[PDB]
Amino acid sequence: DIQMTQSPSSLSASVGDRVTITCRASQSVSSAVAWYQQKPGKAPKLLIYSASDLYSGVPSRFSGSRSGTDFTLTISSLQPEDFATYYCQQSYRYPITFGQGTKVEIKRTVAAPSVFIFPPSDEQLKSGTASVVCLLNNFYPREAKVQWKVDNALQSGNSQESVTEQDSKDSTYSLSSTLTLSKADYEKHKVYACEVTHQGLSSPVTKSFNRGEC
Amino acid sequence: FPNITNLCPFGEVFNATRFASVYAWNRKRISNCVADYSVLYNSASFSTFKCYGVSPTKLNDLCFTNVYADSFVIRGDEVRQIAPGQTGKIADYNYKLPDDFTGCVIAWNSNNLDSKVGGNYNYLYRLFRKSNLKPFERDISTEIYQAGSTPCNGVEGFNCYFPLQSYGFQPTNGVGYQPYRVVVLSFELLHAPATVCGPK
Amino acid sequence: EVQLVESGGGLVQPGGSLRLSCAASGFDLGGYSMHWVRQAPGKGLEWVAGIYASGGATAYADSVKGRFTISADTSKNTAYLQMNSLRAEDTAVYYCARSYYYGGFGMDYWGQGTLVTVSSASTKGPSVFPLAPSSKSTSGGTAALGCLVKDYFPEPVTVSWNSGALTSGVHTFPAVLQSSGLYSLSSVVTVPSSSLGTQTYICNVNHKPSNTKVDKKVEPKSC
Ligand SMILES: *[C@@H]1O[C@H](CO)[C@@H](O)[C@H](O)[C@H]1NC(C)=O
Repeated sequence: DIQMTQSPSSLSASVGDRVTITCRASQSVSSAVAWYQQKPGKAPKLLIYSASDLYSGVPSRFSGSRSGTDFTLTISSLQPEDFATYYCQQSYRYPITFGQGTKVEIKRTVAAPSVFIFPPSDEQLKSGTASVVCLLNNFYPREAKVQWKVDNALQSGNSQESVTEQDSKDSTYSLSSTLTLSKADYEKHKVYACEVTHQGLSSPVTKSFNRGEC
Repeated sequence: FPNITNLCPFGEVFNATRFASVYAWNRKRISNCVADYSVLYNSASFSTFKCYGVSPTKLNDLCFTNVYADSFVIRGDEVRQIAPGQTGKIADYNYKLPDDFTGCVIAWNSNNLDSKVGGNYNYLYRLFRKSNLKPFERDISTEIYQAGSTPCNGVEGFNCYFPLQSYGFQPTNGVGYQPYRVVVLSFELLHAPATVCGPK
Repeated sequence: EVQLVESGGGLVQPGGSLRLSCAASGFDLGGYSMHWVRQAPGKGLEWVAGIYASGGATAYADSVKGRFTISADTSKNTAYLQMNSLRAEDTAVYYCARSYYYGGFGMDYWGQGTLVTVSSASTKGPSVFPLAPSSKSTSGGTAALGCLVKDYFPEPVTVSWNSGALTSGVHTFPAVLQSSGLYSLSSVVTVPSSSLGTQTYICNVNHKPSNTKVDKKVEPKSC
């Protein structure tokens, strides 16, 4: 019952860079470590096995190393296809255990979010629930904060957000925060605002709208 | 100097019919003889011919106390490990060269000789070992390796692995996974009569 | 061409049972060990069970010991994972893979995976609502618009813009699990403010599990 501690949790680097990922095992595992690559929505693909053995049909840039109980995966030069998540796995003592995961993201210059606010459709109001959406797309880095303000009063416990993956061509993230609440409670206030705090922003943006106006 | 002119049995080793598995590398002593090393390099039929501690270029002028020809079979990707101060399953668990290694390392592909339709499983390598190998050490044990906390009692299964595993020498394999035959010439120079020499 | 294909995934209520199948081609199960590796949404990989096809020896992870049962058939050349007394924690993508020997080696080939959802919720069709572009949208700037899918429980959903015509500047966010137990996601696209009145934009949503396909057009409010 061995534990594989993987570092770094996340990593941002540029194309052509040389990358290093480390996995330390709780006990000695001889040389029974393997390294896998996974892209979104796809099975993991085997890269390295028994610590330092290349798999057939795998770019020679990928290399594997073992120093005692420390194991290392090295990329000589990065390529646009190499951006993905990487796991380490041990097959020494069962149950076999994977690593927490290392995400590799393409570095990009700071970009500010294009922020938009979408009021609830009337079709939805017919059913009895109102969904207010806030979009902030094409920004980098991933870190961002969305705060819902209703008549200048923070709303907590009813907002849910989802983040996209880096764009194929933009290399930028996009975020969607939806605030759902009953028609009865929606008609209770008049101002609905989405305050956005980002790294690439001098001051928080605040896109808002008023119920009963267009 | 030797004082006797007897060609050394290098053919016995390179042109040997079958080669040993790397975990149980074979070692042929060589003494009381003379041989032309430069004939080998000149042949140029080999794929790796790397020497450490001595110039390969026609260096028969030298006389050594004894010579050691170590022969075995591995994969191509693994030939890089048959050198001083290298790590890998082979250099750790099968055949280690000392860091102060003075000798030569010769390797050539043998896909025609050592492949068989459907795979050749005669050539093994050691996969599990508690400690790394000391230089020029040989381990032929077959004791079941116990990875778990529980004992194995000499039975194969999970956490209870047979230490030696077979190369998949498929004829249709990539070059990195094709068998390669390796011979390591170690030159034991000591304070003793020089029983091996160069020509003349 | 070695190939591994999963099957038998679906939707089951908590406490139920489901049997996943893994058919192998291009190689004989003998001498190999088949494994089941699951991945919960947006989380790491977790090993579950494994079996040496030849001898029949089995091994399970502590988290599902006793509930699950792994088996294999050498004439059919396939491997099975019976999952009983399922829990919501078990909801994940289940892959089958192979390794050489009882251990020490990696997983050569993985199946494409099969989704298993464990929820008391029943399979519902999605409700589609418009997200119209703001009337006060800068002319030089580009106004944004979209579609919102709410209250569909079986996770697989597909979305397209104008039957596949708009493949640029589109962002389709991943779904989120609501307190109700139903999923809800939204897709959006950025287009030039000028072509708002001229062009017509349609969101096409498909929900294969409930067999619900619909389309909805997006237009400004004007009011
Ligand atoms: C092996 O045989 C070939 C052909 O007879 C010869 O060229 C080569 O020198 C031999 N090897 C040795 C080590 O003598």
